[PDB]
Amino acid sequence: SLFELGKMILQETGKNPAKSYGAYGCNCGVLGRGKPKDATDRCCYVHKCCYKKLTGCDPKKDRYSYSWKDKTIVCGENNPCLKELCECDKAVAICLRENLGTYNKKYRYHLKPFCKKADPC
Amino acid sequence: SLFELGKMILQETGKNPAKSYGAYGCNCGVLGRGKPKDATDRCCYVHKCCYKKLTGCDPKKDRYSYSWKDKTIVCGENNPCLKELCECDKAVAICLRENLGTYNKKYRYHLKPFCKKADPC
Ligand SMILES: *CC(=O)c1ccc(Br)cc1
Ligand SMILES: *CC(=O)c1ccc(Br)cc1
Repeated sequence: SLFELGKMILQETGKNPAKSYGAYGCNCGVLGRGKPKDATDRCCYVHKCCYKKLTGCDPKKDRYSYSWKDKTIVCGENNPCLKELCECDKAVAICLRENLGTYNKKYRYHLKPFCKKADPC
Repeated sequence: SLFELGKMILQETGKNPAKSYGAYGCNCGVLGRGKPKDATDRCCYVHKCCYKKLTGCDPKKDRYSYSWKDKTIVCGENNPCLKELCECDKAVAICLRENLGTYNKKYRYHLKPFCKKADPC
C-alpha cells in the first residue's frame, strides 16, 4: 500500500515521501503517467508501469510485508501480486534515492495537466 | 477528476492544491479517511464520504464539466454520477476555502499512519 511505499521511500531517500514525491513531476503522485520531467520522475513512471502487472491486489490500499535488513528493503510474503507490488515499490524507492542528485524542487507540485501524454509502458 | 478538483480548490482557496491539500491531515490526499485533525481535514473527510455515493464514475480519473461563473463553481453536465462528483468536489473546495483561517501547515504532510480510524460516514 501507499503506507509501505511511503515507508520505503523514507527508508531509502531519508525524504518525507508525500512532500518530496507526492506530487513530483508528471509521474510521482496521483493519477497516471506523463512524459517524465527528469530521472526522479522517470522512477515514478517506471513504478506506474510496474503496477500494470498487478492482478488481484490494489497497489494503493493493500498492505504487504517487508522488512529492512542490512539497510535493504526485503519484500516478504509469497502472495504473487503483493510480492510484485512490494518489488515495484522497492524499486521506485531505490530509484528515487539513486536520483536524489537531480531532484528538482521546481517539479514538486508540477502542474500535471500540462504533462505530455505518456507513451505506452 | 483530480484535475477538476484541484482546479476548484485553486479557484476557491487561491492555494496550490497539491501543496496545501495533497497530504493534509488524515483526510486530504491519498487513501481513505481518518479522524479529522481540524476543520480543513474535516472538509476532506466529508468530501471522501461524499464520494461514497458515486456509482459508475471514478472520482479520481473521470473528467466532468464545470465552469466558474460569478466567482462560483457551477457544475455542468447532467450525467448523474459526474454531477454528484462535481458537487462533492465543489463542496470540498468551498469548505477548504471557508476553513483557511485554521489551516495549519503542521498537518500538511501529517503522518497518516498514525491517524485514528475514521467513523463510518
Ligand atoms: C508509484 C510512485 O512512485 C508514486 C509516487 C508518489 C505517489 Br503519490 C504515488 C505513486
Ligand atoms: C477529496 C479531497 O478533499 C481530497 C483532497 C486531497 C487529495 Br490528494 C485527494 C482528495
